[PDB]
Amino acid sequence: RGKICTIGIAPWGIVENQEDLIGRDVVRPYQTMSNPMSKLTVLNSMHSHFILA
Amino acid sequence: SWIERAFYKRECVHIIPSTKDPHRCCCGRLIGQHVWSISKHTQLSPTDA
Amino acid sequence: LIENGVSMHRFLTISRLEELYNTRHGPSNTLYHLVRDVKKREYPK
Repeated sequence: RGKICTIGIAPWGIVENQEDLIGRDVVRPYQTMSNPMSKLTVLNSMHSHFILA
Repeated sequence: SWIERAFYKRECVHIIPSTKDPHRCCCGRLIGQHVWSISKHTQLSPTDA
Repeated sequence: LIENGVSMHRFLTISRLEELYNTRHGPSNTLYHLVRDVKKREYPK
């Protein structure tokens, strides 16, 4: 039943599809697909907060 | 608003040590695909992501 | 396919939802009866 606070702390220089990750305080569209071509890796979908830096 | 006028980020301009790739600067992207201070010379700027 | 993440945003185009309506296969639909009643009342083949 829970809604669990599961904050992950990532880098910004590693989050995949950084061009898809541009914008400021908008509810921003994320295709949750991970393309295996770029060595940059996505954020986990099942966590609830992210501290990419 | 209190989020927007607070947080800070960093960005790339420097003397371009080539090392491995001439296209790669110290940041590490392609030659036309670019857009601490020691050997990378990254600065401070406001966040955008 | 949505569990993989074929987003219903990006799949759906104007031409796509044309093709989804315009398809005449699969199971039965009463579309044929009703849309002919639509164009008969609206535009009196």
